[PDB]
Amino acid sequence: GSHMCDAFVGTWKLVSSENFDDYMKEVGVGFATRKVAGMAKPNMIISVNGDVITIKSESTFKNTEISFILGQEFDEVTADDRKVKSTITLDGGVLVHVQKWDGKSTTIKRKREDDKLVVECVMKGVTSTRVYERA
Ligand SMILES: CCc1nc(C(C)(C)C)c(-c2nnn[nH]2)c(-c2ccccc2)c1-c1ccccc1
Repeated sequence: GSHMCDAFVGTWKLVSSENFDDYMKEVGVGFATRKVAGMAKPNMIISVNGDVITIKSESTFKNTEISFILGQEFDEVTADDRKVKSTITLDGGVLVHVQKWDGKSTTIKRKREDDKLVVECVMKGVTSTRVYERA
């Protein structure tokens, strides 16, 4: 086993969000997509198979999935339709996901806190915090 498995693997459901509309504005998401996506209560399904980590997002708005190896950059087409270059690392027990596109950057951190998975999303000075619980 591993730290990664013990901490993050499982099925997680959104239970609270703060500042996500403002984070989405900063990223460039348009009005209609922000309103519909902001209603969603996604599940985040995290699994590990050898070196490969998969993070699946399921919702009423969009379903997507990424698979990756830590430290190894990959192309991601995000659900808000950005074509980004992503790298995900494990730094001090936190999964740190950086997305680069059009000379911009955003960082998404996933951390365990108590029985929750806390996701912090930062674009310029805007931070959104999304809290997920085990399904
Ligand atoms: C900005 C892009 C974005 N980023 C996230 C984070 C990784 C950063 C948190 C998520 C999200 N994924 N799981 N939970 N939340 C979603 C989202 C996923 C499904 C439903 C609603 C929101 C969106 C997003 C996707 C499509 C349109 C607009 C936003």
